[PDB]
Amino acid sequence: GRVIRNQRKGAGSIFTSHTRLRQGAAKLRTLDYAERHGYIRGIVKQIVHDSGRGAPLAKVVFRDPYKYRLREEIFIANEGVHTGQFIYAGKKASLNVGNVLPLGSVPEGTIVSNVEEKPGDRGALARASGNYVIIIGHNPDENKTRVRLPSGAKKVISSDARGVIGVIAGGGRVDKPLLKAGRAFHKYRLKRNSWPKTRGVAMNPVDHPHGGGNHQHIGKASTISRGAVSGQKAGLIAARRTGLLRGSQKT
Amino acid sequence: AHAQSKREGRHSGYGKRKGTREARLPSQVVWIRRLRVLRRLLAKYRDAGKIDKHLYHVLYKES
Amino acid sequence: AKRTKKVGITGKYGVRYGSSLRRQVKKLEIQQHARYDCSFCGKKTVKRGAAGIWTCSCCKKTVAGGAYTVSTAAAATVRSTIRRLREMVEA
Amino acid sequence: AREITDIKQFLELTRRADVKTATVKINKKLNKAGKPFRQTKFKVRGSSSLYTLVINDAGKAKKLIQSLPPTLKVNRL
Amino acid sequence: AAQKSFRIKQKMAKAKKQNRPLPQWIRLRTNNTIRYNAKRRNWRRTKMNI
Amino acid sequence: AQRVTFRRRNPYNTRSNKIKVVKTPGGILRAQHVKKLATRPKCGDCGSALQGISTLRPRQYATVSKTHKTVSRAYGGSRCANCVKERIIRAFLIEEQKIVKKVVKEQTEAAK
RNA sequence: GUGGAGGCUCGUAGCGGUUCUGACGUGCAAAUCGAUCGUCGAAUUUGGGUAUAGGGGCGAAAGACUAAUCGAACCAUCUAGU
RNA sequence: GCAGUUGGACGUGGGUUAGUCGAUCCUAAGAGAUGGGGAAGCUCCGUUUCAAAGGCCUGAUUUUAUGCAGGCCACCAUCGAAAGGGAAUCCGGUUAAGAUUCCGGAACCUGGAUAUGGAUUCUUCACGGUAACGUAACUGAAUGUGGAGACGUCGGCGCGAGCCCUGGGAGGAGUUAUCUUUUCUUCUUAACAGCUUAUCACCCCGGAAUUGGUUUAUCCGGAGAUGGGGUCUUAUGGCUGGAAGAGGCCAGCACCUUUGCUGGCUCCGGUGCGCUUGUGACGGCCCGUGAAAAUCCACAGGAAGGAAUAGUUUUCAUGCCAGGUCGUACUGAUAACCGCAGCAGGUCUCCAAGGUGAACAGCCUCUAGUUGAUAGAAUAAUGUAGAUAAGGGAAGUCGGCAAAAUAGAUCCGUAACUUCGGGAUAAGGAUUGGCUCUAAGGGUCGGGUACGAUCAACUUAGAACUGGUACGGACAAGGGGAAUCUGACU
Ligand SMILES: [Mg+2]
Ligand SMILES: [Mg+2]
Ligand SMILES: [Mg+2]
Ligand SMILES: [Mg+2]
Ligand SMILES: [Mg+2]
Ligand SMILES: [Mg+2]
Ligand SMILES: [Mg+2]
Ligand SMILES: [Mg+2]
Ligand SMILES: [Mg+2]
Ligand SMILES: [Mg+2]
Ligand SMILES: [Mg+2]
Ligand SMILES: [Mg+2]
Ligand SMILES: [Mg+2]
Ligand SMILES: [Mg+2]
Ligand SMILES: [Mg+2]
Ligand SMILES: [Mg+2]
Ligand SMILES: [Mg+2]
Ligand SMILES: [Mg+2]
Ligand SMILES: [Mg+2]
Ligand SMILES: [Mg+2]
Ligand SMILES: [Mg+2]
Ligand SMILES: [Mg+2]
Ligand SMILES: [Mg+2]
Ligand SMILES: [Mg+2]
Ligand SMILES: [Mg+2]
Ligand SMILES: [Mg+2]
Ligand SMILES: [Mg+2]
Ligand SMILES: [Mg+2]
Ligand SMILES: [Mg+2]
Ligand SMILES: [Mg+2]
Ligand SMILES: [Mg+2]
Ligand SMILES: [Mg+2]
Ligand SMILES: [Mg+2]
Ligand SMILES: [Mg+2]
Ligand SMILES: [Mg+2]
Ligand SMILES: [Mg+2]
Ligand SMILES: [Mg+2]
Ligand SMILES: [Mg+2]
Ligand SMILES: [Mg+2]
Ligand SMILES: [Mg+2]
Ligand SMILES: [Mg+2]
Ligand SMILES: [Mg+2]
Ligand SMILES: [Mg+2]
Ligand SMILES: [Mg+2]
Ligand SMILES: [Mg+2]
Ligand SMILES: [Mg+2]
Ligand SMILES: [Mg+2]
Ligand SMILES: [Zn+2]
Ligand SMILES: [Zn+2]
Repeated sequence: GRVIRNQRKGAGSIFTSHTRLRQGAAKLRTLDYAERHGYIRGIVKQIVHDSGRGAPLAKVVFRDPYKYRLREEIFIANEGVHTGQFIYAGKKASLNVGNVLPLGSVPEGTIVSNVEEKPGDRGALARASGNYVIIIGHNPDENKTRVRLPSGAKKVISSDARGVIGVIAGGGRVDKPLLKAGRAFHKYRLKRNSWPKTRGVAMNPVDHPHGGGNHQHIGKASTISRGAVSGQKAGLIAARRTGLLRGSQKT
Repeated sequence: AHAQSKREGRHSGYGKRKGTREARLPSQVVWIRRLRVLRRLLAKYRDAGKIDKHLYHVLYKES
Repeated sequence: AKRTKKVGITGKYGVRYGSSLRRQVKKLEIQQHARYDCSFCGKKTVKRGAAGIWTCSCCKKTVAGGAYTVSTAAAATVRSTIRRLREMVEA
Repeated sequence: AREITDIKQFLELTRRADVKTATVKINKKLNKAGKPFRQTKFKVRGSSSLYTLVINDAGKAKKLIQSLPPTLKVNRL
Repeated sequence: AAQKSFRIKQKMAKAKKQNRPLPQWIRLRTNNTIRYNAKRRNWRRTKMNI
Repeated sequence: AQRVTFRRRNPYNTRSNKIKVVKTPGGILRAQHVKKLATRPKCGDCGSALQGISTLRPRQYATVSKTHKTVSRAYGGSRCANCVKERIIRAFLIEEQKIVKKVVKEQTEAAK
């Protein structure tokens, strides 16, 4: 047969991301000395829109403690953050929206975002519009913090890991219908080439496993094992259940 | 000669019109001329003192 | 005068896309095209630049907010939660 | 390319040691419907710019011509 | 093209100098078998493809 | 009703290929290319066009005098007058309050 | 009344290619001509540059397109293949 | 694909002139070395990486050339756009064929040398202004910051330029049985420089409800409105220089001839939902918020260097030198490109007159360009393309295929159904010419501390009269309705 569309995205020719109008990677500041012994102050200069991204970015300016210089940093803006706001980042910083405290030094129930899952990765969990991580508890010995992620998963991560206090801005974005193929087209014009989507069952069997037939039908089960190979995985991979979700997830 | 007769008002009836009234002269253009007239008059009068600012205001927003 | 009974700003879509979809869109379009009160200058001049960016014409301040409203209920709740926890560890 | 309105500056400028050529253009102009008069233009050629002096009085123009240097190459027209 | 490279101009000059018939004293030489110029090119009949 | 041609070899209506029709002493209409128009310099703080400064293309600022590119105030050709006022006031008042924060702590430490 | 929204609409340029199953059908043309038609401010049209190469690509999916070549291109060789 | 004295044919020659136009340079998507690592290997990855990855200012010495004396700095190749970015040029004239390239004249930029004048200093590195800010200038290294470069689309409004239209006058030509103070045409002014000129924006005074100012579009004001007075950007425009000496239109007098020579005029205005284009300030749209780098400037800082019988300054003025290499002719298409060809095909873009008219629609015309395609003689059938037909009116045909009918604008009037937005130009009806009038709709000036004069618009409505009842008179230009199946729509 022929190599199928999902196999063909890994080569990354026309499927790469369109990163022209992106302002940079939204990373936390490097964890150098001040953010693990005291705090460092920076200032929000502007909240800008990032192409390919619903959440706005904040350009925060800090000072270099070792050279006369004005290193700038690109944060994902949390809801309530404004221009001319002083951001405080570090161990001994105050529990206020926009600060970059560690997770050990916040109480339980605290709402944070852009959380390092490992100290020094400079930005992970809860980065998208409206998303946040909840702190649940602490293990001060075995210095660890349990957190609820937006998926519902519970995760144990280092107390030295950092997070921005508050909620990522842009919430409520998926509540509005697009109404238009064109609105979806402009959404995906700046992300990557993954739209429009042709149904495999509307194809020929050379092009897709679900292709073929004198009626449009999948034929075999659309539930594919995890131990299937590239070219077979087209459907519902490793589906524990299937169908309309009737009740609580029981997680 | 045709333009001189157009001036006198000829060759302008319903049978010599092929475009809409708005295509020939837009309602927005007529409105703009009219407001400009009224506002220019009101401002002339307020400056001359024939009218006070309190009457000018209600007449401005009425116009 | 009143030009539409109930579609309002969604009259630009005419008869297309469905009434249920147009109601949802109306509810949020009114919000995102509205003017909001500035917490800093006290004026009714806050408007949306893009999704999540709310700028005031006077005072030129820019706040990160919701996509179609300045403040989400969740963010107000977080503001109050964090205020309560901050006043809890010092007190 | 530059007009001058001071005659002492013009005389100093005629003696600048890069100035080799000058021109005297006579024009017929009108001040109004009553009297047409005779305008004179003294154009001195420097290296970077042409300097032009406009004299509307023929009496002053006549004295200014006499007051020119002899080493200067003058073209009447 | 009017805005052209020196290389293309050079090859064009060589072609202009080649676009000649035979000299006719070459036909009078002892043991001569050249009658005409077989490598003759015209801009209408065959393109150079350079 | 004379008609004009592009006077250079770019045939496309690009920003760099804007033409103005001009009548010449020979009586004919000719297209003359116009350079792109100059943007005014802006304050680093508020972003507003700061007055007094000449409006030129970047390389043309090297041909003009210092007076055409600055005003006679601190941060002259870089920041607005009111922004300079604001930062003067801010500096003075924040340093005074630093002194005050210092003596409050110097009081508390002598007390305890 | 103002205002001037819209993957709205009539309709040019343009993009496409419905019907005449018209002309032509050893043609003007290895796909054109004419009239009639769809659409015509956007999921529009389009130049140049760049990337993707043959069991591979690319595909709003027709097994379509990939230089008049596609249900696996073209060139040479194995090969005077059987 | 007839012809041919002609030719994009044949033969022989001539022809492409740049510091300012491009390339060259920058980066874009991306390509691609080095280091390293894979791979039997051809070679692959990767592009700042797990590298000991460099060169920049000032001098000190005066065997002397340039090391050591110092300090600084850390991007880490390179390629990638003749439409993106970008230092700098215009007029007139000239050739058989070249021109923003040649001639003449008038400018500008960069790079480098440099002297004089000017400015400044014995309060050493200037003064004025309440301020916005101003000026001919009026030190300023490392380092740092900021700006410009550098940016969507649509809508309307404002301003400008060119064009269109048009009055008077100075000239030329045309018509002139009759009429026509008439019809056509010339009356132009570059780059650059100087003075002046602006919406927005900002400053000072002052202190606003009886709320005011104000846009076509409704926003602004005790975070200081209206107002009075000022500062600024110089897009743009005006005046002057350039520059009338040029170019244009004319008259007169000269000649085998190179052929001219001599005189004049080249002026003063107006108008606008006009066309095109640029620009400004606004508004709308987005789960779309609409490049980057080279390059240039400013600021912060204050290293270092500096005057009085004499110094310092070269972002002020003037003056001197130089500006390389390549391209540059021509076609750009019913004959110069691709389609086997001088093929009705295809192939990116700029400029764009008058009339009709909503209209770069169709129709006619001016400028400019063509008048090319084998022709002549006849007018049978059958054709292709165009059309017309009495009475009937889809009986034709699988099927109203094809064609006809309708068609613009103004007024009237508009159903079912409906997601209340639509349906809808629903359906269905009336009118429309020419002429002579009427009415209404405007701008600028005027008034001690109600109006008059003047100037100019095409828009609408109406009445008489008129005609072989014709008048969207050519062109242009929807057929409609009642229902079903099916796909929501674009
Ligand atoms: Mg796609
Ligand atoms: Mg299929
Ligand atoms: Mg299969
Ligand atoms: Mg199947
Ligand atoms: Mg099928
Ligand atoms: Mg009438
Ligand atoms: Mg109109
Ligand atoms: Mg209207
Ligand atoms: Mg100034
Ligand atoms: Mg200045
Ligand atoms: Mg069309
Ligand atoms: Mg066709
Ligand atoms: Mg057929
Ligand atoms: Mg036949
Ligand atoms: Mg494109
Ligand atoms: Mg099939
Ligand atoms: Mg093919
Ligand atoms: Mg055999
Ligand atoms: Mg022949
Ligand atoms: Mg012959
Ligand atoms: Mg490589
Ligand atoms: Mg390069
Ligand atoms: Mg280029
Ligand atoms: Mg650009
Ligand atoms: Mg260019
Ligand atoms: Mg030529
Ligand atoms: Mg010359
Ligand atoms: Mg001075
Ligand atoms: Mg910038
Ligand atoms: Mg806009
Ligand atoms: Mg002039
Ligand atoms: Mg110029
Ligand atoms: Mg004011
Ligand atoms: Mg100018
Ligand atoms: Mg245009
Ligand atoms: Mg040339
Ligand atoms: Mg040429
Ligand atoms: Mg040519
Ligand atoms: Mg062409
Ligand atoms: Mg052509
Ligand atoms: Mg050919
Ligand atoms: Mg070929
Ligand atoms: Mg008209
Ligand atoms: Mg046009
Ligand atoms: Mg027309
Ligand atoms: Mg023929
Ligand atoms: Mg029958
Ligand atoms: Zn505010
Ligand atoms: Zn400012």
